[PDB]
Amino acid sequence: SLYKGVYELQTLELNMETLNMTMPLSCTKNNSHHYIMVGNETGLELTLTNTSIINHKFCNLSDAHKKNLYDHALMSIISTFHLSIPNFNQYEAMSCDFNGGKISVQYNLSHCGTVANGVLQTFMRMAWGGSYIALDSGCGNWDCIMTSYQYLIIQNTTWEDHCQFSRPSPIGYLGLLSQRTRDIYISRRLL
Amino acid sequence: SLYKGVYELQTLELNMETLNMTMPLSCTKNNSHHYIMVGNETGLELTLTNTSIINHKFCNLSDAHKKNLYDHALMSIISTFHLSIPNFNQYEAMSCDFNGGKISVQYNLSHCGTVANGVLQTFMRMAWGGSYIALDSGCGNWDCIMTSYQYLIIQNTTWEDHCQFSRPSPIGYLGLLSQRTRDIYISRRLL
Amino acid sequence: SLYKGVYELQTLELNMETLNMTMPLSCTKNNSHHYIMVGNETGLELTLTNTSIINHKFCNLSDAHKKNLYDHALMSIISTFHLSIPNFNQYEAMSCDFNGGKISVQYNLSHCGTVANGVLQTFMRMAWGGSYIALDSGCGNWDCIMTSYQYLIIQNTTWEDHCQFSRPSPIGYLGLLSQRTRDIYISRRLL
Amino acid sequence: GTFTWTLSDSEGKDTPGGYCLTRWMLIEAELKCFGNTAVAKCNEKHDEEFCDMLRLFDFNKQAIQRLKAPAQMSIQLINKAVNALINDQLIMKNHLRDIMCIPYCNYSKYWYLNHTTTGRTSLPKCWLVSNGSYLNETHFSDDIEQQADNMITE
Amino acid sequence: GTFTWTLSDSEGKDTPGGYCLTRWMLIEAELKCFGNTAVAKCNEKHDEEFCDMLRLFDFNKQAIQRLKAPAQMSIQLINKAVNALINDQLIMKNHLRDIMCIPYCNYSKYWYLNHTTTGRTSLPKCWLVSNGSYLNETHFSDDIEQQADNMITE
Amino acid sequence: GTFTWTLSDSEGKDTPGGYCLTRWMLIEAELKCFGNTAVAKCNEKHDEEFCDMLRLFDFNKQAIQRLKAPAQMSIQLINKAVNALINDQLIMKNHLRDIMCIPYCNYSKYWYLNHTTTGRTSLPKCWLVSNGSYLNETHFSDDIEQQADNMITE
Ligand SMILES: *[C@@H]1O[C@H](CO)[C@@H](O[C@@H]2O[C@H](CO)[C@@H](O[C@@H]3O[C@H](CO[C@H]4O[C@H](CO)[C@@H](O)[C@H](O)[C@@H]4O)[C@@H](O)[C@H](O[C@H]4O[C@H](CO)[C@@H](O)[C@H](O)[C@@H]4O[C@H]4O[C@H](CO)[C@@H](O)[C@H](O)[C@@H]4O)[C@@H]3O)[C@H](O)[C@H]2NC(C)=O)[C@H](O)[C@H]1NC(C)=O
Ligand SMILES: *[C@@H]1O[C@H](CO)[C@@H](O[C@@H]2O[C@H](CO)[C@@H](O[C@@H]3O[C@H](CO)[C@@H](O)[C@H](O[C@H]4O[C@H](CO)[C@@H](O)[C@H](O)[C@@H]4O[C@H]4O[C@H](CO)[C@@H](O)[C@H](O)[C@@H]4O)[C@@H]3O)[C@H](O)[C@H]2NC(C)=O)[C@H](O)[C@H]1NC(C)=O
Ligand SMILES: *[C@@H]1O[C@H](CO)[C@@H](O[C@@H]2O[C@H](CO)[C@@H](O[C@@H]3O[C@H](CO)[C@@H](O)[C@H](O[C@H]4O[C@H](CO)[C@@H](O)[C@H](O)[C@@H]4O)[C@@H]3O)[C@H](O)[C@H]2NC(C)=O)[C@H](O)[C@H]1NC(C)=O
Ligand SMILES: *[C@@H]1O[C@H](CO[C@@H]2O[C@@H](C)[C@@H](O)[C@@H](O)[C@@H]2O)[C@@H](O[C@@H]2O[C@H](CO)[C@@H](O[C@@H]3O[C@H](CO)[C@@H](O)[C@H](O)[C@@H]3O)[C@H](O)[C@H]2NC(C)=O)[C@H](O)[C@H]1NC(C)=O
Ligand SMILES: *[C@@H]1O[C@H](CO)[C@@H](O[C@@H]2O[C@H](CO)[C@@H](O[C@@H]3O[C@H](CO)[C@@H](O)[C@H](O)[C@@H]3O)[C@H](O)[C@H]2NC(C)=O)[C@H](O)[C@H]1NC(C)=O
Ligand SMILES: *[C@@H]1O[C@H](CO)[C@@H](O[C@@H]2O[C@H](CO)[C@@H](O[C@@H]3O[C@H](CO)[C@@H](O)[C@H](O)[C@@H]3O)[C@H](O)[C@H]2NC(C)=O)[C@H](O)[C@H]1NC(C)=O
Ligand SMILES: *[C@@H]1O[C@H](CO)[C@@H](O[C@@H]2O[C@H](CO)[C@@H](O[C@@H]3O[C@H](CO)[C@@H](O)[C@H](O)[C@@H]3O)[C@H](O)[C@H]2NC(C)=O)[C@H](O)[C@H]1NC(C)=O
Ligand SMILES: *[C@@H]1O[C@H](CO)[C@@H](O[C@@H]2O[C@H](CO)[C@@H](O)[C@H](O)[C@H]2NC(C)=O)[C@H](O)[C@H]1NC(C)=O
Ligand SMILES: *[C@@H]1O[C@H](CO)[C@@H](O[C@@H]2O[C@H](CO)[C@@H](O)[C@H](O)[C@H]2NC(C)=O)[C@H](O)[C@H]1NC(C)=O
Ligand SMILES: *[C@@H]1O[C@H](CO)[C@@H](O[C@@H]2O[C@H](CO)[C@@H](O)[C@H](O)[C@H]2NC(C)=O)[C@H](O)[C@H]1NC(C)=O
Ligand SMILES: *[C@@H]1O[C@H](CO)[C@@H](O[C@@H]2O[C@H](CO)[C@@H](O)[C@H](O)[C@H]2NC(C)=O)[C@H](O)[C@H]1NC(C)=O
Ligand SMILES: *[C@@H]1O[C@H](CO)[C@@H](O[C@@H]2O[C@H](CO)[C@@H](O)[C@H](O)[C@H]2NC(C)=O)[C@H](O)[C@H]1NC(C)=O
Ligand SMILES: *[C@@H]1O[C@H](CO)[C@@H](O[C@@H]2O[C@H](CO)[C@@H](O)[C@H](O)[C@H]2NC(C)=O)[C@H](O)[C@H]1NC(C)=O
Ligand SMILES: *[C@@H]1O[C@H](CO)[C@@H](O[C@@H]2O[C@H](CO)[C@@H](O)[C@H](O)[C@H]2NC(C)=O)[C@H](O)[C@H]1NC(C)=O
Ligand SMILES: *[C@@H]1O[C@H](CO)[C@@H](O[C@@H]2O[C@H](CO)[C@@H](O)[C@H](O)[C@H]2NC(C)=O)[C@H](O)[C@H]1NC(C)=O
Ligand SMILES: *[C@@H]1O[C@H](CO)[C@@H](O[C@@H]2O[C@H](CO)[C@@H](O)[C@H](O)[C@H]2NC(C)=O)[C@H](O)[C@H]1NC(C)=O
Ligand SMILES: *[C@@H]1O[C@H](CO)[C@@H](O)[C@H](O)[C@H]1NC(C)=O
Ligand SMILES: *[C@@H]1O[C@H](CO)[C@@H](O)[C@H](O)[C@H]1NC(C)=O
Repeated sequence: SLYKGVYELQTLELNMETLNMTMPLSCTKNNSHHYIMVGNETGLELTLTNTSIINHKFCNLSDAHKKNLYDHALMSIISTFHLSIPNFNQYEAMSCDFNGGKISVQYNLSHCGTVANGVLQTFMRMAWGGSYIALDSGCGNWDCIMTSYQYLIIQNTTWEDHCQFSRPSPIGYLGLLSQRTRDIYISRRLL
Repeated sequence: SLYKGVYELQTLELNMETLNMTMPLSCTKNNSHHYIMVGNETGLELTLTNTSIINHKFCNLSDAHKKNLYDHALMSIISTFHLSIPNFNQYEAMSCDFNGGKISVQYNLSHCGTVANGVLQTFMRMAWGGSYIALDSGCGNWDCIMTSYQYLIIQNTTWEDHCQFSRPSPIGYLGLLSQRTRDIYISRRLL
Repeated sequence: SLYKGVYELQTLELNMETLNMTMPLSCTKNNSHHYIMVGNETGLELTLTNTSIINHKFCNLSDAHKKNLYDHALMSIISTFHLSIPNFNQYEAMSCDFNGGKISVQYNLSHCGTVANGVLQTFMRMAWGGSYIALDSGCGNWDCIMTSYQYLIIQNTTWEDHCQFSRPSPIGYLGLLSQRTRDIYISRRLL
Repeated sequence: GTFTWTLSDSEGKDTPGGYCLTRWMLIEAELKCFGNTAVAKCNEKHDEEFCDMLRLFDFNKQAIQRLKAPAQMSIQLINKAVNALINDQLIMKNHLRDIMCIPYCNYSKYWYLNHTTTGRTSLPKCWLVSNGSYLNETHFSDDIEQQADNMITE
Repeated sequence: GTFTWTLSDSEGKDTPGGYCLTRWMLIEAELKCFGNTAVAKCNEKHDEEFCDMLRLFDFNKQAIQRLKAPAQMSIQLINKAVNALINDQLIMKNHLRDIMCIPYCNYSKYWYLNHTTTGRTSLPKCWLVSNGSYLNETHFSDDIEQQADNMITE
Repeated sequence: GTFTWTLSDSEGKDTPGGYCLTRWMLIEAELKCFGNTAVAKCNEKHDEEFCDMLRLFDFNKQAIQRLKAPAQMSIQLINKAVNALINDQLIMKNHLRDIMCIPYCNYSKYWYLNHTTTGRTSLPKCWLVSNGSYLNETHFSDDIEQQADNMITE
């Protein structure tokens, strides 16, 4: 339009794909598949499914750290994810498998105020654009956010065009960087 | 009071009780008893006392997390309190008892730069309004605080009007949210 | 040097020795020896060297905390240093010996994405005043920050007129306070 | 970071701005409305306790209005949002002033000037305390005078 | 703390200031430049998503130009300087508005006024979104009118 | 989120504001006083290293003056107060400028324009370094011209 006779309304749309070489870019393909791309070769696929891939309660983080073999950026993202979960107290909910250097994590999401809510809050914040469709309501419900899916599976993946619902954006990860270790519980006298 | 002929000095006082449904509100009953009300139903009672109630040196936070009977808001407040203690290095000072979802923490507090000083330093910030009376010196000392009382006991309690000396205020709790994990010592090489 | 006729350019320079009573002060003697002076009596000696002092792979932090024979200021600085290391995942790389209350930490620095990188970045931000001379390249290289020395040794020491090369400054330590626990991996499901 | 929460008001008022503390947000139990000019300072000022409390009260109102209440009371929302609502280092300043024996603000009491005829008011500034006693007005009368000059400047 | 990273795009222009988004920084658009008068507001204002995005893009440019790349990508640098570049509590505000069913900025689309003859433009403000649907221009037409009045005032 | 510490050095002066750095606070220099108009900028500016150092020095003075020192020195006080005294992200800016081989401030040396007759001074800006070499005065002469224009405007 034309406001005050001389001023025309004009618009931008930032291409945040160009931030890929410095930043993680998070975005959504469909309601059950979301991605965090780190560069043009690596990323994490977050997936809400009823199909579990880990049938054990182990999560051998110390052995993985001792062996290395993993991408440090992806492990940093996983650490930011886990430390941003509010009120995590059921360790058996989270299992994982870092054998061979890969990254595979599984949060067991099986009426609110529970660990599934804490996992889902950090999930939707991590992928801010396009996570509302994954939720049952998508709005108006925070303390009892919930999805019908039973497992959140985070797996390392290679780069491909995945943002068919939302554009790539670092805003969710950059927001959650301040959330790390902010709403965790003490498990020891000496942390 | 009329200033410059036309401007009248007026005052207002904020009723912070209305903030109870969104955040904790802390207030003082007397020298020993302080309270952190959560909602209109729950809260913590912080008593400076000569008498112990736990009498052992176990704090099974992990089993309490497994059972998951406690109140999550109260446990988060306990975590915020403990992680705000600077230079805590004596696990024997803190004893706990979380039977059946109970919360019952005890700090042993038995001349500068000791665990009693750090615990009291965080205690004057958890309940900021009106906790100065608990100390022998209201002000001028920060690194060498003492109390004649020998134990700080934090226990879950029901709601009741305890705000006899100071009004409800979230300012202490909201202030200490940034204090968390800021003066804690390392206990592991991989935290 | 007059500007616009009547405005004379003049110069100021701050003396940050006087801040010693309230905060640490970091500064450099030569390319290998760097210092963090807390007061006028105690401080830390950060030495890049090829001579190892600790032959074992222990850092008995818990025993040191229980005995409580150390300077709380110096152990606080050590905790700030270690928690600021980005992506520390080799517990064997760091050894300590706190027997008798002393402090003697040894980081084994023996490319991008390594323990030496994280230790050296935190070393630079801790000794930001004049530590740039400790590298092969002064600037233009951050991820692959490599120094020819094999060990970084942090030992408690007394006060002397140490830093010839750079002036005392709290800016490095004060900068690293916000970096604590900011980029650190998770070693266990409950922190 | 820095505070960013914007105060949602101005429905039914004569100007598009300002903020009104209702009968529930005040010990005196009387409505108090502040105009656009005073409340607009809260967008920029970093050392006003009243603005931080005003943002907290507005966020409490919006949170009870727009978010579903859980069955059990939870405080995750304020735990994440506090840095967006308030300057915690202002609380740190007030705590520091307290430990050093300097008069400080405990966020209870505030004072403002009010023009007798027009009803225009300044942004409320906090009434400081020292060891459980509110400062007498004479302890900061010149500050009040300075505020009057600002009201005469606008 | 507060954002501090400064935008350096002064060379080869008629005024030492402003900033230019290249065709790579924009979706389906060419080089578009903003003057010193608009970009200088970014040094002071704490609630502009576009200024945060400008700092992010400028830091990306300077980081690729002035730092040796690693063999494999690492995100240590952004984890180290995000608070220097942006206001994370602005992101917190937008998330709070998202969960409250208020329109919010997803940092994608922005709008500005542009004088037809002189070419002077305002600072781009964010086009708010709600449940995947961008707000029409009619939803915030009074904001556009106020921006035009501000442009005529200066 | 933002610094809040206020400088109180008003006693025994010709104006209620300003701040004076004593001989012990400076290296081989006598006592230097800065007026209200220059020091008052520190309340608003977020990218001024000298203002951060003024807050640090004032806090050091007040701490050693009002708080009883321990027998063995503590560090908890600065570890709390630093976010209220300084912008740590300004330090982060300077460190970022250091690693990318841009000139940066190491918080040591500062420059200001002093009016010869009246004695009015600018807010000191930091003298940047690069690899240990201070920039010559010619490297930022246009900044000095801009500052001179700024105080001619005042
Ligand atoms: C920010 O950036 C600037 C520029 O990069 C940087 O400035 C440099 O600061 C350092 C540290 O102060 C300066 O180093 C000092 O330089 C003087 C002069 O050196 C020349 O002249 C002496 C004459 O004796 C020669 O010996 C020397 O070789 C040079 O030719 C030295 O005198 C200083 O040494 C004394 O002080 C040191 C620290 O106190 C002592 O460790 C040293 O032993 C010396 O002390 C002796 O003399 C004292 C005299 O007062 C006496 O009191 C002592 O008891 C003892 O006898 C020191 O080397 C360097 O020159 C500065 N460079 C510039 C360009 O200004 C800042 O360091 C940096 N700041 C921060 C915070 O990062
Ligand atoms: C900031 O600083 C100021 C100044 O130092 C503090 O102001 C003081 O605050 C205290 C606490 O509110 C106040 O003491 C009250 O005085 C009242 C009059 O004597 C008392 O009635 C009141 O006790 C009653 O209220 C309590 C809380 O409701 C109850 O626990 C108690 O049982 C009493 O109950 C009576 O009153 C309630 C209503 O309040 C009623 O429902 C009951 O039925 C019953 O009638 C307190 O003793 C001081 O008078 C204040 N002093 C000044 C100068 O203002 C302020 O608290 C500080 N604020 C913070 C947040 O730190
Ligand atoms: C912020 O909000 C807006 C509105 O809610 C949102 O805009 C949407 O972005 C998505 C993601 O790009 C758009 O989806 C595209 O739609 C076109 C339709 O023609 C498709 O062709 C696109 O698919 C192609 O490109 C994809 C990505 O490269 C490929 O994966 C795909 O296979 C195709 O090649 C894509 O689906 C959507 O149309 C817009 N909607 C609007 C109203 O603009 C934006 O995502 C949000 N931004 C952020 C950063 O959150
Ligand atoms: C917290 O409490 C648990 C046990 O919980 C207690 O007993 C349960 C049956 C329930 O009734 C609970 O309500 C009750 O509190 C402690 O678990 C113990 O952990 C230790 C190791 O820290 C175990 O010792 C090990 O045992 C294995 C073999 O099982 C050996 O191979 C190891 O070498 C080592 O000896 C101990 O067996 C285990 N006990 C139980 C009952 O599980 C837990 O230590 C305790 N934590 C704290 C902080 O107090
Ligand atoms: C990740 O980000 C980088 C940008 O940081 C993207 O690479 C950039 O791609 C653009 C083209 O889309 C390059 O611009 C043009 O390059 C051509 C030559 O190929 C040149 O003739 C044009 O004048 C213009 O410069 C840009 O230079 C390039 N930059 C870098 C740093 O590589 C990359 O495409 C992005 N990858 C992903 C997976 O998103
Ligand atoms: C959301 O998007 C993802 C990815 O586009 C969808 O998952 C994909 O589903 C298809 C069809 O089931 C899979 O194709 C199949 O792959 C197997 C193994 O390669 C092959 O043997 C089959 O013949 C077929 O090609 C595809 O691999 C799979 N990809 C991923 C990433 O899982 C998902 O179904 C979509 N969900 C929704 C809700 O739309
Ligand atoms: C993720 O969590 C869910 C919920 O805890 C797990 O499913 C649960 O698995 C247990 C153990 O098998 C089930 O209890 C079982 O009940 C049957 C009788 O119904 C009994 O025969 C078994 O011996 C056992 O007691 C529980 O009912 C079941 N609940 C649900 C919702 O499925 C699931 O196994 C977990 N997944 C992973 C990967 O850890
Ligand atoms: C997830 O990461 C793993 C480990 O890096 C990838 O598997 C590796 O792929 C490379 C490709 O050159 C092989 O050389 C390695 O031997 C593989 N490792 C193992 C343990 O099999 C895996 O491809 C990644 N996942 C996806 C979906 O891309
Ligand atoms: C907690 O705060 C709530 C919300 O402000 C208070 O509930 C209000 O109480 C007044 C007085 O009884 C009622 O008129 C309002 O309608 C209530 N508002 C709502 C939204 O329910 C409540 O009184 C406070 N509780 C306590 C124990 O102080
Ligand atoms: C502060 O008030 C509490 C609550 O009234 C006092 O604790 C009570 O003390 C009486 C003394 O006869 C006991 O009978 C009650 O059982 C106590 N109640 C609780 C809940 O512990 C306490 O003594 C007061 N403290 C001071 C210093 O006056
Ligand atoms: C709190 O700590 C004090 C100090 O350690 C304990 O008192 C000590 O108890 C031991 C064991 O009985 C005695 O040998 C010491 O002589 C006591 N010391 C002092 C100074 O009295 C006290 O028992 C602890 N309280 C609890 C409940 O564990
Ligand atoms: C019980 O609490 C009292 C205060 O009510 C403690 O205070 C001591 O009081 C005696 C009186 O003779 C003084 O000599 C001590 O110096 C006081 N102690 C302190 C630490 O200041 C008293 O210690 C407690 N009694 C016990 C644990 O038996
Ligand atoms: C502290 O919490 C415990 C556990 O929730 C409370 O005890 C419970 O009280 C409820 C009623 O409020 C009963 O239905 C439960 O059966 C109790 N649980 C157990 C395990 O006994 C306890 O009352 C709280 N303490 C105080 C002082 O209020
Ligand atoms: C640490 O800082 C203190 C406080 O500024 C310095 O003490 C000053 O020392 C000078 C030189 O001797 C005296 O003129 C001042 O009066 C002292 N001030 C005070 C408050 O005591 C001290 O010099 C500094 N320490 C070191 C080792 O430089
Ligand atoms: C520091 O790390 C280096 C590198 O791993 C260690 O040196 C190795 O020592 C083992 C001992 O079995 C030798 O087999 C390797 O060949 C050595 N490698 C190199 C590159 O020299 C060294 O022992 C470690 N130092 C300490 C004090 O723990
Ligand atoms: C590092 O600290 C240790 C421990 O404080 C110092 O050694 C102590 O020195 C004091 C001097 O008064 C003696 O009383 C202690 O007995 C010593 N302890 C031990 C375990 O030897 C040591 O001197 C400090 N190091 C340096 C280089 O100053
Ligand atoms: C505070 O006031 C009380 C009287 O209510 C007095 O006994 C006490 O000494 C005062 N403390 C200080 C710090 O002045
Ligand atoms: C800094 O100066 C030294 C000589 O004093 C030089 O060797 C070094 O190369 C310079 N810095 C860089 C990064 O080139």
